[PDB]
Amino acid sequence: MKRTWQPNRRKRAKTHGFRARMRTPGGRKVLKRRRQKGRWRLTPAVR
Amino acid sequence: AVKKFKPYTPSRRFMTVADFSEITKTEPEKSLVKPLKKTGGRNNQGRITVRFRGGGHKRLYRIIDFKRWDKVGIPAKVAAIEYDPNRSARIALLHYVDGEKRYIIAPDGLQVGQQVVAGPDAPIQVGNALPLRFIPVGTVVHAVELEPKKGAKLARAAGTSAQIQGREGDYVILRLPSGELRKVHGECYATVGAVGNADHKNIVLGKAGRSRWLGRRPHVRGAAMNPVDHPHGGGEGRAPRGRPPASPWGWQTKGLKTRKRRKPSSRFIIA
RNA sequence: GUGAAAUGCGCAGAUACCGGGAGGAACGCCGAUGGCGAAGGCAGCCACCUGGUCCACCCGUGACGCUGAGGCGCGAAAGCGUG
RNA sequence: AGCCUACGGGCAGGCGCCGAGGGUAGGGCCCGUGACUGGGGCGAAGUCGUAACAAGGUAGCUGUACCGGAAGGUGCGGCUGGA
RNA sequence: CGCGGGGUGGAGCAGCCUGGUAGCUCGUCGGGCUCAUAACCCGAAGGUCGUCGGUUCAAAUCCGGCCCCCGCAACCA
RNA sequence: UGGAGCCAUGGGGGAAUCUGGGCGGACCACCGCCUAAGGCUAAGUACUCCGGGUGACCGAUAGCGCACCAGUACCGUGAGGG
RNA sequence: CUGGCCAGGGUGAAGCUGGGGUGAGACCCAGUGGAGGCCCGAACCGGUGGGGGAUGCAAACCCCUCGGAUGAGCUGGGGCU
RNA sequence: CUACGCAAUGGUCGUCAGCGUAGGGUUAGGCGGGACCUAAGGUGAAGCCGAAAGGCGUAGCCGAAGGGCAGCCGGUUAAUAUUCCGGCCCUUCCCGCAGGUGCGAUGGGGGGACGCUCUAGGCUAGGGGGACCGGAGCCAUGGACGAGCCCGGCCAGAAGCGCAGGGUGGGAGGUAGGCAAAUCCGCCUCCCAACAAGCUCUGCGUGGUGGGGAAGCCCGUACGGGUGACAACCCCCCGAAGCCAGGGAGCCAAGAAAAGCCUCUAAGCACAACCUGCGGGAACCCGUACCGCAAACCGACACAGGUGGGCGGGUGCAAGAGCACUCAGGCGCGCGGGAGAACCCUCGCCAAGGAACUCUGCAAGUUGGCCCCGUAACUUCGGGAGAAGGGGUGCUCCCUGGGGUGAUGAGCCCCGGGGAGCCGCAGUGAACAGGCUCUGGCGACUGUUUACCAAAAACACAGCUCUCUGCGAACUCGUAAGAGGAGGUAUAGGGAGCGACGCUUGCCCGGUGCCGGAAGGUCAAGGGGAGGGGUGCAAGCCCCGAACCGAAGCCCCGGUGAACGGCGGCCGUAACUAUAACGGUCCUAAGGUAGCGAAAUUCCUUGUCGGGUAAGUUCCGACCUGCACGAAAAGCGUAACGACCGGAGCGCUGUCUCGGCGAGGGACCCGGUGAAAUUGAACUGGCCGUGAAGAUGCGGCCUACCCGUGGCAGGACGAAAAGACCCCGUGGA
RNA sequence: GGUUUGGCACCUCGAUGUCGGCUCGUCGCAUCCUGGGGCUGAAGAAGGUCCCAAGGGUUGGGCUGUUCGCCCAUUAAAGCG
Ligand SMILES: [Mg+2]
Ligand SMILES: [Mg+2]
Ligand SMILES: [Mg+2]
Ligand SMILES: [Mg+2]
Ligand SMILES: [Mg+2]
Ligand SMILES: [Mg+2]
Ligand SMILES: [Mg+2]
Ligand SMILES: [Mg+2]
Ligand SMILES: [Mg+2]
Ligand SMILES: [Mg+2]
Ligand SMILES: [Mg+2]
Ligand SMILES: [Mg+2]
Ligand SMILES: [Mg+2]
Ligand SMILES: [Mg+2]
Ligand SMILES: [Mg+2]
Ligand SMILES: [Mg+2]
Ligand SMILES: [Mg+2]
Ligand SMILES: [Mg+2]
Ligand SMILES: [Mg+2]
Ligand SMILES: [Mg+2]
Ligand SMILES: [Mg+2]
Ligand SMILES: [Mg+2]
Ligand SMILES: [Mg+2]
Ligand SMILES: [Mg+2]
Ligand SMILES: [Mg+2]
Ligand SMILES: [Mg+2]
Ligand SMILES: [Mg+2]
Ligand SMILES: [Mg+2]
Ligand SMILES: [Mg+2]
Ligand SMILES: [Mg+2]
Ligand SMILES: [Mg+2]
Ligand SMILES: [Mg+2]
Ligand SMILES: [Mg+2]
Ligand SMILES: [Mg+2]
Ligand SMILES: [Mg+2]
Ligand SMILES: [Mg+2]
Ligand SMILES: [Mg+2]
Ligand SMILES: [Mg+2]
Ligand SMILES: [Mg+2]
Ligand SMILES: [Mg+2]
Ligand SMILES: [Mg+2]
Ligand SMILES: [Mg+2]
Ligand SMILES: [Mg+2]
Ligand SMILES: [Mg+2]
Ligand SMILES: [Mg+2]
Ligand SMILES: [Mg+2]
Ligand SMILES: [Mg+2]
Ligand SMILES: [Mg+2]
Ligand SMILES: [Mg+2]
Ligand SMILES: [Mg+2]
Ligand SMILES: [Mg+2]
Ligand SMILES: [Mg+2]
Ligand SMILES: [Mg+2]
Ligand SMILES: [Mg+2]
Ligand SMILES: [Mg+2]
Ligand SMILES: [Mg+2]
Ligand SMILES: [Mg+2]
Ligand SMILES: [Mg+2]
Ligand SMILES: [Mg+2]
Ligand SMILES: [Mg+2]
Ligand SMILES: [Mg+2]
Ligand SMILES: [Mg+2]
Ligand SMILES: [Mg+2]
Ligand SMILES: [Mg+2]
Ligand SMILES: [Mg+2]
Ligand SMILES: [Mg+2]
Ligand SMILES: [Mg+2]
Ligand SMILES: [Mg+2]
Ligand SMILES: [Mg+2]
Ligand SMILES: [Mg+2]
Ligand SMILES: [Mg+2]
Ligand SMILES: [Mg+2]
Ligand SMILES: [Mg+2]
Ligand SMILES: [Mg+2]
Ligand SMILES: [Mg+2]
Ligand SMILES: [Mg+2]
Ligand SMILES: [Mg+2]
Ligand SMILES: [Mg+2]
Ligand SMILES: [Mg+2]
Ligand SMILES: [Mg+2]
Ligand SMILES: [Mg+2]
Ligand SMILES: [Mg+2]
Ligand SMILES: [Mg+2]
Ligand SMILES: [Mg+2]
Ligand SMILES: [Mg+2]
Ligand SMILES: [Mg+2]
Ligand SMILES: [Mg+2]
Ligand SMILES: [Mg+2]
Ligand SMILES: [Mg+2]
Ligand SMILES: [Mg+2]
Ligand SMILES: [Mg+2]
Ligand SMILES: [Mg+2]
Ligand SMILES: [Mg+2]
Ligand SMILES: [Mg+2]
Ligand SMILES: [Mg+2]
Ligand SMILES: [Mg+2]
Ligand SMILES: [Mg+2]
Ligand SMILES: [Mg+2]
Ligand SMILES: [Mg+2]
Ligand SMILES: [Mg+2]
Ligand SMILES: [Mg+2]
Ligand SMILES: [Mg+2]
Ligand SMILES: [Mg+2]
Ligand SMILES: [Mg+2]
Ligand SMILES: [Mg+2]
Ligand SMILES: [Mg+2]
Ligand SMILES: [Mg+2]
Ligand SMILES: [Mg+2]
Ligand SMILES: [Mg+2]
Ligand SMILES: [Mg+2]
Ligand SMILES: [Mg+2]
Ligand SMILES: [Mg+2]
Ligand SMILES: [Mg+2]
Ligand SMILES: [Mg+2]
Ligand SMILES: [Mg+2]
Ligand SMILES: [Mg+2]
Ligand SMILES: [Mg+2]
Ligand SMILES: [Mg+2]
Ligand SMILES: [Mg+2]
Ligand SMILES: [Mg+2]
Ligand SMILES: [Mg+2]
Ligand SMILES: [Mg+2]
Ligand SMILES: [Mg+2]
Ligand SMILES: [Mg+2]
Ligand SMILES: [Mg+2]
Ligand SMILES: [Mg+2]
Ligand SMILES: [Mg+2]
Ligand SMILES: [Mg+2]
Ligand SMILES: [Mg+2]
Ligand SMILES: [Mg+2]
Ligand SMILES: [Mg+2]
Ligand SMILES: [Mg+2]
Ligand SMILES: [Mg+2]
Ligand SMILES: [Mg+2]
Ligand SMILES: [Mg+2]
Ligand SMILES: [Mg+2]
Ligand SMILES: [Mg+2]
Ligand SMILES: [Mg+2]
Ligand SMILES: [Mg+2]
Ligand SMILES: [Mg+2]
Ligand SMILES: [Mg+2]
Ligand SMILES: [Mg+2]
Ligand SMILES: [Mg+2]
Ligand SMILES: [Mg+2]
Ligand SMILES: [Mg+2]
Ligand SMILES: [Mg+2]
Ligand SMILES: [Mg+2]
Ligand SMILES: [Mg+2]
Ligand SMILES: [Mg+2]
Ligand SMILES: [Mg+2]
Ligand SMILES: [Mg+2]
Ligand SMILES: [Mg+2]
Ligand SMILES: [Mg+2]
Ligand SMILES: [Mg+2]
Ligand SMILES: [Mg+2]
Ligand SMILES: [Mg+2]
Ligand SMILES: [Mg+2]
Ligand SMILES: [Mg+2]
Ligand SMILES: [Mg+2]
Ligand SMILES: [Mg+2]
Ligand SMILES: [Mg+2]
Repeated sequence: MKRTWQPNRRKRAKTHGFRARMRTPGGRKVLKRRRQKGRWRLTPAVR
Repeated sequence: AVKKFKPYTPSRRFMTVADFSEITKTEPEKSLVKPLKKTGGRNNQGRITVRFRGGGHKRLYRIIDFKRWDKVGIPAKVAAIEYDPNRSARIALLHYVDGEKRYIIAPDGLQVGQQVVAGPDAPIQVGNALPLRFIPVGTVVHAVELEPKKGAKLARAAGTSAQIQGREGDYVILRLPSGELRKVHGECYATVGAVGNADHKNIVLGKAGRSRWLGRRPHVRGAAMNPVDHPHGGGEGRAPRGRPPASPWGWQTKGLKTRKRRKPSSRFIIA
């Protein structure tokens, strides 16, 4: 039956995207954690 | 009159509709004034703040003139009476000689071709508007203002109307639709006559939808919910409140008066 | 308030009196063994729409009349439905 | 395919329509009977009150309406077959 | 059977806790009023206080034992 | 909350300029301390991404999660896990 | 907020039109018409009963059967809590 | 896509591949996005709010499967094509020339611009015929040289033409309005014109002309290449849900915005400028492979699941996107080969019986389409109705009535009516395809729900009542600003209960709640200070502190039931007996009315009678000592409706007496690949008995050669899950 | 005796599935039939009661989830554990 994951590029960018992370102070901190941790992607990879 | 239906289907055995002869000559609104994109949505910034709203036929908003002192002395011919999805009452589209057109909440009796105007001078005949003070005590009027120059706010629902009881200073005494006796400023405008389409109270929606077409979602009873949801909720197998009728929010709902006690707005009421 | 009482109302200021206001129903005297209507029934005053009926003149039609199963309408009060 | 023929034809025979009646199904009218139940009639003994007839001790009566152990009471209008 | 209320003239209730006093309405008996019965009026009689014991100077009354009456509760498998 | 002063102050009231005014644990009186409602000021102190030096520190299931192309593979929508 | 979708049948409301009827009416006939959380039934939505499956094809599935199917209908995309 | 490959990936194999290595491959002014518009919403100048972070928010800006905008038919590649090429046809910008005109906005107006259902007239897409046109060929196996059989008879196309439609009155005056600036809109007044014409804008046909063009045969790995003919390219018929489109009619629930685009004028500028022509130039950025109901997407997998839009041919069947077969096209599901056990699944048939099965006809059967007769109680007159129950149904020939298109006549399609007759067991001959009835309970009804054990009598529902709310409404969200309510205004909005409709909905304001009461009682801070204290030589500075004045709340007084709620006990009494209309007494705030009643409620209980059965703890009808109905947590009914729960019949059955046979997929044998939970170790028998009281493992006795394979499930207190019950914990929620 | 209702709380709560039916049984005898037998208030036929003896038998339905009962129709009997 219909599962949870229903891929949608626009949806993903708008939601977890870098620009989005940057607006909210919470999102900013995400980036801060990820960078400080040394992640190779601060944001979900999408094209 | 209210149209009735032979029961060729249940729900349509009780369903009754309005008598649309009144409106006639004009179905499509005035692309001029009227045309105003109306916003739907049953709630504010996020959360819903009025339960059970939503759905219901698309709806365009007719922009009516609730303050007639705009064009004092300038008369207008009642061009037509048309349907309006945003209110119980019907509306009358009128062309002023001025050339300008507006929408007035169509009073009972008013007819096409008939002429109307608003001002102190104005003749006391159904359709004209004048500051209450210049209106014969006793006559019935609708679309009344509460405070001068603030717009009509009283008696506008289909078939409603207020009556002038008497004067007393710069104030005139009105008996509002609810039966309340309130002192209203003499300068407040009011248009002579009663609202109209008074058969409105006589329509029987008929089915469960219809109620839906009017954008009214189903209303679920308290006792039917669970303790978390409502004070009446809970209890094994059907039950009686548990004392004393309350709302989902905790306040009593059978009798408890609610208007602000110390509101200055009193000292002007008596009913 | 009654036969007499009590219930009840009233010192939170009633009853009794004056002034103002709201509202609903009914129309005192005239008024009668009176009038009108087919019956039920109809009473302040004003206007509008309207039925019946009586008198006078012998003008006109020329038996065109009477009753009336059924049908149709009206029909006190109480009662019923929507407001 | 039979039998007779005066070789046209007739007869037996075969097929079909109709058909007494039998069958299935669903209706109409009438009769009988049924746990229990409604009201009725008559009662030489019971229980309860007293509604009505004399202002019958609240004039009676009446259509209707609500109520009451019961008769009945009360409201609305009506009658006189009461004053 | 486990908690608790209850048996008082013929009927129905007081009196018991704050032990020495049996009260109330009805009924029953006597007498009036009426022609007579009710109704009304006047006057009386009637109670082992369920039962056997216990405390006390004295027990309907306070304490226990069964005898009956009424009301709760008899849950989770 | 105590006998509750001292320091700060949201509300109300509301002075004085050295005969001024605060404090010395309620409050008075003595005796004494100090000058509120403007501001700045090294050093001694803290920490360790980074560089170096040591180690009765580990020695590839230990030591950092990672000695190795590891915050990777992979998992999760995601934060995150790893 | 903005788009899309719903085979084919069936029943035959109101209105009209004509006739009848009456003082006028109400009303009554046909014909026309094509209403409805109407009927049967695909797509589409659903999940009634039974069987199967139970280290499954499947962390809810398959077959048969069944409900809705112009509506309080189903559905894509864009949003909000 | 291609060339090399096969370790691994592929549930087997593998030379193959969606796999490995490598090289190619995606071409646009017109297709889709962006150098256009606005929707919800987001963001956000001003502005408001907030301890910080941050929350609001007019304009503006962003934001699209919506609006707007110029490409059709063919040809080529191993792999792209409305993109390259060919033919035909367009769009913007810039410049120049000519001819026109008050040109000119971010502003004004118009327009864009709109629902649902049903629909007219024309077309087109698409499809079926043809004696006609063009074709290679073919007469087999008894017959046919035949109007034979077989294959194909189109596409695109500017101007101009026609055929259908769509939009729209033309004038001249005034003018308080369009936040007047207007020659434009808008209103008035009056010559003209009118179920039009004219002017425009679409669609369709035609059009110079340009493409395409089979079956079969020959070559051929692949993919296709000549063939093919100078191919023909015509006539009828059916015909859209698509086009003309902004068409028409009806209806109530009353159906986006903005730009492009017309037009009006403002500043400005008129040697500007726009407008129409005609030339010559200029025209960017991103996407374009391939998969795309699936082995390439979401499901850990090449997973029987899930995934939006369009096309989706033919014959037949009443119709159809249904069903059966079938084109084009695509597939045979990435383990096979044998056997012919039990048993399992899915499937077919069955003597006699026909529910006896069983909790239950669960399951399966029966019935099934269409046409025609013909249909009951009851009813809210719609319905119940497909009630029931019957008959017809194929093929052949004769006769005959209407329609559409043609032309009134011919073929071609579309509905019919009447006669004769033929063959089978059977004519909706296969596939799709209701079993029916009677009678109860609940709920009025369509609808909604526990995604994944409940679809219901639960929720919702129209409708009824109560109650709050006079508008900066009440109420909800928020610290606030603000927002919803509502651009609504008591015929409205919130809250509550009941739950279509019919007939109704009694009595009790003692207690609780809410409503009303300018008096009293009590009552905090604060006001007030009689009077008292600590200190000082003191003036003083400090403390406590009674009277009395002091809100709401509570007390108190009164109301209120579709407010929370409640609605009696014991004795006696009437011709046999029963029973008690009546009476007595205690108590209460008042003692349950109508109507129902062993009920979705009745313990005793399978109550007692009736009914239905041969037999009936259920069911239906009654009675009423209702453990423990009862009026809006409604009461009693009710046509219709229901995959709801009960009881009966008829029909028919493998449910059953009672089982038998047959089929296919497994099971079994061979070849290939090859798991799992579980597992103290094992050399793991029966009976009595013993033992922590249920022993393969102790005792005694008995039985027993070693090892497997197909089967069955009594035991290993078999597996699984640190029992969901129970108690415990001074555990949790 | 160990089939009822219990009492006790000994193994089992890191699980010993708890009524009824169906299927398949097997055993006990305190025997329901059938076979032997003694008394009898046993004339006969039919019974009563006790003794021996399970070898084999020990029906089909209505009702209820029922076990059990009651009932219909039979039977040699419609046994209890
Ligand atoms: Mg996943
Ligand atoms: Mg997207
Ligand atoms: Mg890197
Ligand atoms: Mg917002
Ligand atoms: Mg509700
Ligand atoms: Mg619930
Ligand atoms: Mg509450
Ligand atoms: Mg609560
Ligand atoms: Mg209950
Ligand atoms: Mg409750
Ligand atoms: Mg007169
Ligand atoms: Mg004459
Ligand atoms: Mg009358
Ligand atoms: Mg009356
Ligand atoms: Mg009444
Ligand atoms: Mg009335
Ligand atoms: Mg016959
Ligand atoms: Mg009878
Ligand atoms: Mg009798
Ligand atoms: Mg009397
Ligand atoms: Mg009398
Ligand atoms: Mg009397
Ligand atoms: Mg009367
Ligand atoms: Mg009375
Ligand atoms: Mg009277
Ligand atoms: Mg006594
Ligand atoms: Mg006496
Ligand atoms: Mg006497
Ligand atoms: Mg419990
Ligand atoms: Mg301060
Ligand atoms: Mg201060
Ligand atoms: Mg100085
Ligand atoms: Mg200080
Ligand atoms: Mg100080
Ligand atoms: Mg000090
Ligand atoms: Mg100090
Ligand atoms: Mg100091
Ligand atoms: Mg300083
Ligand atoms: Mg300083
Ligand atoms: Mg500093
Ligand atoms: Mg510093
Ligand atoms: Mg350091
Ligand atoms: Mg390590
Ligand atoms: Mg090592
Ligand atoms: Mg993942
Ligand atoms: Mg990932
Ligand atoms: Mg009609
Ligand atoms: Mg329907
Ligand atoms: Mg259907
Ligand atoms: Mg489709
Ligand atoms: Mg779906
Ligand atoms: Mg669902
Ligand atoms: Mg499905
Ligand atoms: Mg299912
Ligand atoms: Mg289910
Ligand atoms: Mg299943
Ligand atoms: Mg199953
Ligand atoms: Mg199984
Ligand atoms: Mg079906
Ligand atoms: Mg279906
Ligand atoms: Mg959607
Ligand atoms: Mg989305
Ligand atoms: Mg190769
Ligand atoms: Mg392999
Ligand atoms: Mg490759
Ligand atoms: Mg650029
Ligand atoms: Mg843009
Ligand atoms: Mg924009
Ligand atoms: Mg916006
Ligand atoms: Mg914001
Ligand atoms: Mg904005
Ligand atoms: Mg777009
Ligand atoms: Mg577009
Ligand atoms: Mg390709
Ligand atoms: Mg080209
Ligand atoms: Mg111009
Ligand atoms: Mg506009
Ligand atoms: Mg031959
Ligand atoms: Mg053809
Ligand atoms: Mg052409
Ligand atoms: Mg059409
Ligand atoms: Mg714009
Ligand atoms: Mg492609
Ligand atoms: Mg699929
Ligand atoms: Mg598809
Ligand atoms: Mg596969
Ligand atoms: Mg798949
Ligand atoms: Mg789909
Ligand atoms: Mg067809
Ligand atoms: Mg068909
Ligand atoms: Mg099919
Ligand atoms: Mg093929
Ligand atoms: Mg058989
Ligand atoms: Mg047979
Ligand atoms: Mg049979
Ligand atoms: Mg049976
Ligand atoms: Mg049985
Ligand atoms: Mg079945
Ligand atoms: Mg039915
Ligand atoms: Mg044939
Ligand atoms: Mg045609
Ligand atoms: Mg069929
Ligand atoms: Mg059918
Ligand atoms: Mg029942
Ligand atoms: Mg329902
Ligand atoms: Mg579920
Ligand atoms: Mg259902
Ligand atoms: Mg109702
Ligand atoms: Mg606040
Ligand atoms: Mg609004
Ligand atoms: Mg409401
Ligand atoms: Mg309301
Ligand atoms: Mg309810
Ligand atoms: Mg009563
Ligand atoms: Mg009260
Ligand atoms: Mg009360
Ligand atoms: Mg009271
Ligand atoms: Mg109060
Ligand atoms: Mg004080
Ligand atoms: Mg002193
Ligand atoms: Mg007070
Ligand atoms: Mg006696
Ligand atoms: Mg006697
Ligand atoms: Mg007697
Ligand atoms: Mg009761
Ligand atoms: Mg009763
Ligand atoms: Mg019974
Ligand atoms: Mg009960
Ligand atoms: Mg019972
Ligand atoms: Mg029972
Ligand atoms: Mg019987
Ligand atoms: Mg039976
Ligand atoms: Mg019986
Ligand atoms: Mg049965
Ligand atoms: Mg019954
Ligand atoms: Mg109840
Ligand atoms: Mg009540
Ligand atoms: Mg109630
Ligand atoms: Mg109900
Ligand atoms: Mg009922
Ligand atoms: Mg349903
Ligand atoms: Mg159902
Ligand atoms: Mg049934
Ligand atoms: Mg087989
Ligand atoms: Mg093998
Ligand atoms: Mg043992
Ligand atoms: Mg050993
Ligand atoms: Mg042993
Ligand atoms: Mg074995
Ligand atoms: Mg097995
Ligand atoms: Mg086992
Ligand atoms: Mg186990
Ligand atoms: Mg445990
Ligand atoms: Mg919690
Ligand atoms: Mg035992
Ligand atoms: Mg035991
Ligand atoms: Mg012990
Ligand atoms: Mg256990
Ligand atoms: Mg274990
Ligand atoms: Mg023996
Ligand atoms: Mg013998």
